[PDB]
Amino acid sequence: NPIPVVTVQTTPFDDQKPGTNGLRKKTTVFESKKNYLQNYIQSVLSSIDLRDRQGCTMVVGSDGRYFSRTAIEVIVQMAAANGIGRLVIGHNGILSTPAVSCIIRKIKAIGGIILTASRNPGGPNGDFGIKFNVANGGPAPDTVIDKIHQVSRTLEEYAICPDMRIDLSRLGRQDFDLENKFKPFRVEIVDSVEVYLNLLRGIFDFNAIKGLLTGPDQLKMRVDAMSGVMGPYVRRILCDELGAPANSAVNCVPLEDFGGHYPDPNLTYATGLVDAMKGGEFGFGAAFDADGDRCMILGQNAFFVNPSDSLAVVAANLSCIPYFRQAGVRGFARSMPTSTAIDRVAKAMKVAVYETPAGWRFFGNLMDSGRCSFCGEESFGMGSDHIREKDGLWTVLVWLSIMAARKQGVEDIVRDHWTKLGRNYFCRFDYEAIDPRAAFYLMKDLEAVISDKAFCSQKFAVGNSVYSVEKADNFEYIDPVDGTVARNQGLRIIFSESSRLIFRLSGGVGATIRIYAESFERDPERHNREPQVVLGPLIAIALKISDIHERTGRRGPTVIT
Ligand SMILES: [Ca+2]
Ligand code: NA
Repeated sequence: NPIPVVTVQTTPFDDQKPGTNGLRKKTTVFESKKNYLQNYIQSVLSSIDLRDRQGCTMVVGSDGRYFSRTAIEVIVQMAAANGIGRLVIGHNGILSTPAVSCIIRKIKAIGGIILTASRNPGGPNGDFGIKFNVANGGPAPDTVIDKIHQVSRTLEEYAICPDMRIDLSRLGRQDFDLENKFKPFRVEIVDSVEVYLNLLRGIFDFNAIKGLLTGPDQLKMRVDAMSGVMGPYVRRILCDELGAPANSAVNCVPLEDFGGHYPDPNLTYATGLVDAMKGGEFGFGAAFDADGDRCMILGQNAFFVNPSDSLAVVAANLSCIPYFRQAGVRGFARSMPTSTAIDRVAKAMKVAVYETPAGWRFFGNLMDSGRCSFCGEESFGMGSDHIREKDGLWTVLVWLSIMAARKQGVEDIVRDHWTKLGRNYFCRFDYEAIDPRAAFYLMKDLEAVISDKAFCSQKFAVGNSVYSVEKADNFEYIDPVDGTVARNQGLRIIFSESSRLIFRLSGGVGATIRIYAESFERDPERHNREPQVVLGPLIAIALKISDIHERTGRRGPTVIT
């Protein structure tokens, strides 16, 4: 009754370079470009050491987008033919990125494959992605990234078990006897929320949260899963377990196309939530991305909690959470483009702060060496060492726990925080799908100016606002664990007037330039100012000095947050 192992001849693709958040292509590429999915999967598998690959376990999940159930079928076939012993898969293929990280860590899997494009639309016309996480549970480190690219560039063949078929609909085991293999290749379809839920039980006070979402004084919340993966997570956790009304759950039926909407939590694409939070009926609002790792939070009347502020506010109030009461707090970390608001909190409560490059994987070594307990990014990301990924619902539960302890509302906390520590006005401009070449020459020409020998003695004037350059360079990071240096991680112009400008280049299939602007103000009276007025100038400096409009032929940013 054996299942044969078939080796297929193939020719390599040149574009299979995995980005900071996996390999993202239009669904057509994976679905029609022959041997494209197989080539990449085999590459991911070959990056695993040959010795360690035998009999090991991997976790597989998706956000439910179109082509996921087909990608998983190929994943189990190629996994079996490559010696993997067991695959843990989510019911119906549904497993959020935080849950995948939690499973990898619990059962001590060698890694996990996540089918998702995070903030990108899904469906036959939409996009598709493949993320690969390693043993510690976080995203693949740079070493693995290069290894995958190297293999993908030289792949001549791949192994697969085409005669293998799997049913995700019913939970349990599905043993397969492979040829020339004693132990049966196992496949475990597990509950999508159970293991992840039990992790949260040990972190938070579910009684405290349950009481806030219950009673005459109950909090009225609207949680928008955007028809992604987090639908069943909020329904089973927030509603069923924590007692929130059913109407609190919105767009919680995972759809292949996300109902035809973008799952990008922010003031631009989560308009469905902002409209309701503008009505004024709800005291708390939250939206998740497709895979459930990013999260936007809104107060009453659509009070926008800036993710950099969200990270600092939470840091300042971690005592409300049992997890950090017991284990304490060993350090904070933030990506470099994230505002220095957390730095304020840390210098106050005497805790270390690490300024890492953009990308959650750079948080792995800090947590694995006990140097960091809590971290986040301006990119709507936050998390702790309960796993090694950013966790959306963890952020909501964190905020609900701080609200039940403070006995206040969202805006009350944030403004109180501003009074005690000052406000870090912050915003980000995104220029998506711009010509990759122009984006490149824009960034090195700009670096050439930033790097000039006399640039630090330059002053920029917008009306009566003057910004004097203090230090500017191309960001560089030295890993404190292995001592490896990460370069070209974002240009920086630090002015000696409590302000920063950051320029970051990341990956039609074109480039994306993001411009971050930060300005700090001490006086609480000037904390009511409009961010557009505080940050308006800084951007004007950034636009003239970068000349991004003329260089890219764009008239405005694709997105503002
Ligand atoms: Ca994501
Ligand atoms: Na992502």
